[PDB]
Amino acid sequence: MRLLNRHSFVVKRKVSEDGYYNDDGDWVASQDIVEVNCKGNIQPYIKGSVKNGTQIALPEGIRLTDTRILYTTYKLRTSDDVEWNESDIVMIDGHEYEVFMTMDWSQQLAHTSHYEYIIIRRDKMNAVRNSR
Amino acid sequence: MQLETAELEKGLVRTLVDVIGHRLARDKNNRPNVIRAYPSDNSNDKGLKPDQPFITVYCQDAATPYGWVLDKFVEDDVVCYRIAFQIPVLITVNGKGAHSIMLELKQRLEMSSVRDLILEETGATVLDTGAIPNDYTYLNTDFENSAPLVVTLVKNSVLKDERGSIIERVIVDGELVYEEGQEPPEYTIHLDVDSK
Repeated sequence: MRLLNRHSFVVKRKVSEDGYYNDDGDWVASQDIVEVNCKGNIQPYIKGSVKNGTQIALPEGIRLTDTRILYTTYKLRTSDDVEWNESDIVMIDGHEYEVFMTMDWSQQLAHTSHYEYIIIRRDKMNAVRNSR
Repeated sequence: MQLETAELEKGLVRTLVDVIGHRLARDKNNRPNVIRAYPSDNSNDKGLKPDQPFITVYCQDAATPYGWVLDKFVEDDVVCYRIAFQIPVLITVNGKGAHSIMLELKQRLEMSSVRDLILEETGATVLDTGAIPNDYTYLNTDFENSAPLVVTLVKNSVLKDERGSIIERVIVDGELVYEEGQEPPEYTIHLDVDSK
């Protein structure tokens, strides 16, 4: 419906699910990454000690943590060790948001079936590769 | 040889695949499940928990209880230093029968063999091996049996001091005097010695 499609964002799904552990023990993420276009709705998540755009003071400097809730009809998936697949990524404001939680309301009713996700801004860190 | 825990962990992981690989589960590539702790790639990707039973290798820290510097020598014109290090490592088995697997792993690290393979790969010697507890953690639904163990290693690391230099020429001067402070010296000896 109209309100469920107010926002348009990009989603990076690792289509391949062939991640494995090297002969040295390091983790190697699935190789084939694919970009997609999706539509949904993004709002701040107000609950308990959740931190939306909260500035954090540390001895090392300053951080910024954010988290949101997303309503959409697209089936995004989080990490699953039994099915052996990794989570998706959602691009908001040019930054990455990793899908951490999911709530399956699909197949409940005709016109109001949807999904809910809690997406957390990814922390800043340097990059390293282990590919075999 | 330089000391780097990133290489010690890799060597231990490669050795364990052959030493105790027959008791563990195997992945889609038929490789036994041995991994380094806190798996991650590309600075944010996170690895999944393998199928049990598996092993995890995690280096705790490094210390220098044996003085501060072991040797200082010249190998080529560049100066060199040698330092003795000690590295405790933690190996854990997760699954069912973790204690039964850790016991056999203990009984194999003490053999005359295996200790040679470890030195062949990592270039380090096994110094000690602690006791094995029998832990249970609830997780959700069912408990998980685990069995940690600590294996301490010893290694020598060498570094190159690119700022150093060597003395190859010496110039010496001397005097002789009947009495202290004789302003005009009785005799003066001047000497010069080259390496060549």
